[PDB]
Amino acid sequence: QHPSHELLKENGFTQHVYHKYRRRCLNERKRLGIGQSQEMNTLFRFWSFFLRDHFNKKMYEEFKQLALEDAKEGYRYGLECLFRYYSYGLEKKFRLDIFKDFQEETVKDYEAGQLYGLEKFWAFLKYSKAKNLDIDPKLQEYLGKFRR
Repeated sequence: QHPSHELLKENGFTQHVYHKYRRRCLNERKRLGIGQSQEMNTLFRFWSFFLRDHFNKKMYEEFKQLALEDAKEGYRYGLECLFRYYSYGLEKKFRLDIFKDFQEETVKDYEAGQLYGLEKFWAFLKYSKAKNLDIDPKLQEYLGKFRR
């Protein structure tokens, strides 16, 4: 019934439903402020899941853009949703360009004093042939400090 639900259903995504829904969410974030819109939070979660099966560059880029913006103000749900999209999405369908973004956002997250991104990056890499790809050498040191 709520757009998030019917847009995620099988064969239930329509451009028309989605676009009104999106603007409503962005309007509410503008109206109420960063971190204060629960509707915004639902959009982050929608993007997180939907992009796994139905990638769209434009949607993906906004998702990332808004996530980083919110996180800079200390509101992290968006970025958390982003790291789950990277970690879970890449294990399902790997994409080189997205993997490079995952490395980029993980290093920044780590250098900002957080471990959420690094753990998600390790959870994916540990079990993937992606570990044999060219990894940011700084990220590789950060992953070294992950011994148990």
